[PDB]
Amino acid sequence: GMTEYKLVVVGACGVGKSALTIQLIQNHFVDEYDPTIEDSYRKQVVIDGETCLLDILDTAGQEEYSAMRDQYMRTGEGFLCVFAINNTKSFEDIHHYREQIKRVKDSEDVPMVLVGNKSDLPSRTVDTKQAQDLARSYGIPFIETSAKTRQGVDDAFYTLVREIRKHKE
Ligand SMILES: *CCC(=O)N1C[C@H](C)N(c2nc(OC[C@@]34CCCN3C[C@H](F)C4)nc3c(F)c(-c4ccc(F)c5sc(N)c(C#N)c45)c(C(F)(F)F)cc23)C[C@H]1C
Ligand SMILES: Nc1nc2c(ncn2[C@@H]2O[C@H](COP(=O)(O)OP(=O)(O)NP(=O)(O)O)[C@@H](O)[C@H]2O)c(=O)[nH]1
Ligand SMILES: [Mg+2]
Repeated sequence: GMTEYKLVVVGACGVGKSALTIQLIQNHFVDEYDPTIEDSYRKQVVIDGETCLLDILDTAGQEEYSAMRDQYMRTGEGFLCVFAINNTKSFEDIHHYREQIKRVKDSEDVPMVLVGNKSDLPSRTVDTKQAQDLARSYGIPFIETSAKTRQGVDDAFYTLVREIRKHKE
């Protein structure tokens, strides 16, 4: 029946992986409180007229390169690669996350979206243009989000579903 899309949210500590997921799942953002675990969350959404189910893994915990961890990530059909626009190191780590995705999926062509989060903040250190140019050289979409104001959140996840759909055809 209803198509399920397995999405994986990856990126450095503190960029807003959990805050983005919770906005989508529970429509809220509390400045003071944040998830502390890795977990996956299911939500039925309508995207371009298609009722579907998103199964979203919000990654956390420890970096680890075991066969078990690799195989878990390999079930992801699409990946949000998140950095924070006020955190240059988190932007510099994006190439590494992409490379691990391509390694476990064993493919040059994995549905992926680059997400620049915390667009509400004024202390910007990553120009929008530099992130656009990076996404263009990878050949993937780039979306600026604010998990605090919810700006661009649906766009990020829905765009990733659209990349998965193109891949399955
Ligand atoms: C904030 C929570 C936290 O402490 N985490 C640990 C680290 C930050 N996580 C994480 N880190 C990296 O790289 C970190 C770093 C710095 C030390 C050396 N190392 C390499 C670069 F220098 C950057 N990489 C992560 C991942 F690659 C992945 C991951 C993503 C996709 C994928 F297919 C696979 S397969 C596989 N095994 C791993 C791993 N590990 C990945 C992940 C993720 F959680 F699995 F997605 C985390 C990485 C983030 C969090 C957990
Ligand atoms: N202003 C602002 N703050 C944000 C935004 N998204 C997340 N934050 C803040 O940034 C911090 C980290 O958020 P969180 O969602 O825990 O990030 P994470 O990537 O899941 N961290 P971890 O990797 O440790 O699980 C929190 O204080 C959160 O309130 C955003 O769009 N705007
Ligand atoms: Mg988190």
